[PDB]
Amino acid sequence: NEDMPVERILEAELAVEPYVEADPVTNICQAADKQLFTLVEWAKRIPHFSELPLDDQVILLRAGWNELLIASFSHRSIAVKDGILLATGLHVHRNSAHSAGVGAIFDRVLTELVSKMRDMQMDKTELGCLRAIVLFNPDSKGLSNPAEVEALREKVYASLEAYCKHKYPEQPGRFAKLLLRLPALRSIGLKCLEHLFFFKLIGDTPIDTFLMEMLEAP
Amino acid sequence: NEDMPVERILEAELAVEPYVEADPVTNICQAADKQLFTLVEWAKRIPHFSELPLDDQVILLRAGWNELLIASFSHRSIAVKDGILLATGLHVHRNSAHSAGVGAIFDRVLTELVSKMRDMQMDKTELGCLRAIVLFNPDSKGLSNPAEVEALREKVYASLEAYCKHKYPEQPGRFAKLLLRLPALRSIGLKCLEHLFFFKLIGDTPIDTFLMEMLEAP
Amino acid sequence: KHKILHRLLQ
Amino acid sequence: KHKILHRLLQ
Ligand SMILES: CCN(c1ccc(C(C)C)c(OCCOC)c1)c1ccc(C(=O)O)cn1
Ligand SMILES: CCN(c1ccc(C(C)C)c(OCCOC)c1)c1ccc(C(=O)O)cn1
Repeated sequence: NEDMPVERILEAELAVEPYVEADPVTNICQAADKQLFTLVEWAKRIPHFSELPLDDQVILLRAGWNELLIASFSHRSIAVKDGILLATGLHVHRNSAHSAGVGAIFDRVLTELVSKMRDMQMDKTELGCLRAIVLFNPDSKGLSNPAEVEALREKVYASLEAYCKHKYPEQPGRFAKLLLRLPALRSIGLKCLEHLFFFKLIGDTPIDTFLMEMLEAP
Repeated sequence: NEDMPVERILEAELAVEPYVEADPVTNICQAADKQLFTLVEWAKRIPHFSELPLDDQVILLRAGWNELLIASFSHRSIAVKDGILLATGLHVHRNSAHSAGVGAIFDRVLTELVSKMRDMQMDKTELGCLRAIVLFNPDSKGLSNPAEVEALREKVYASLEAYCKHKYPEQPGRFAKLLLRLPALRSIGLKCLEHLFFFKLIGDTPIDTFLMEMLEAP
Repeated sequence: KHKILHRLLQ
Repeated sequence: KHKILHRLLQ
């Protein structure tokens, strides 16, 4: 906990993350653009992120933003049963997502992420730590010092494990259960990106400036 | 270790897994088809897999075969520095993969999987356990009893953690380090599948019967 | 469907 | 490149 305190990761979550029914896809994309601004503020509050070279900060956020945002709105959505809660104060119902052509990815979000976060009562410290692990992705291409990012990831998951063992000692598998939602998060992030590139290609869905910038090459 | 013994998972690895330079992509696809047969024999040796309903065995293998095969040839390839070792006794050099148009996915395999398996000296018991975790994927769509598959996954990772704590007590982060290669494995599996569907579409690359069957809907 | 896989699982 | 992201990281 010493060089990567979970208390500071929780503080980062609480600092950035405080409904009416919502083309729902336009509303979803507007909320994503809004939350990219919030994501930069979140990352600056994660210990040692701001100490990396600027180029590496850019690389990590460009590599991770979609998984980072999906984890956040999925955890936010534990509070409803049949919908996703957008950061703009709008709810997207299952029926609304399906009627807009994005039912399959909606269903994956609810079945692989929201419902599983709810089932295990994943807390905000655990969410923040999983997000910090995603942020400190040492496989991100072009990093100036991948081993330094590897080291930061290791500090996060060591702190997370100690947190879980202290708060949930009756659940010895909890730490692994948390980490084992990251393959699903990766898949769902890739599928969301595929949709966004298609929306950009067809041109019938407004995409605001920061979301558009994240869809630039490379 | 009692209901999911690591000794039996290791035995499964050793039972199925015993070079000259290799269109390298045709050779790679031939080796994948060969290894799908071997994969069924491997899965039958993983404790309790054969006790699932036949329909669920089919679902788990159709959901996981590409990640399962990639993990195997990646670990096999620790023994060379600039290539992948195919199960057919053929080596595909970096230069050969790049000259055939599949350089980018080759590079991801070496940088995110082979080199990291080598760096941490991932052993065959750990490989087998990671593969068994992938096999027992409770998010696979259509399973008759997802909670039963969840339970089997939990037994594997509990056994893996106990194995790592006993054999590598000086490396407290080792268990998490193993699990945290699974997002990369998921990404690389999805990209391999994308290539295979394109090869099938263009029609200029022989694809043998079992590999072709895995590319059928759904 | 999945003719080869079913046969091999037998 | 990445004009908005760079400005916000400042
Ligand atoms: C990952 C970025 N993204 C986001 C962007 C586009 C889509 C399309 C596939 C519709 C999305 O699909 C989610 C499932 O829709 C059925 C989520 C969001 C959206 C909202 C918020 C938020 O409100 O916090 C954060 N990220
Ligand atoms: C996942 C199934 N697959 C496999 C199938 C197709 C490809 C194409 C993208 C070329 C592949 O690309 C690996 C990187 O190539 C540059 C790997 C294999 C291949 C061989 C073996 C084996 O020999 O054990 C197992 N699975």
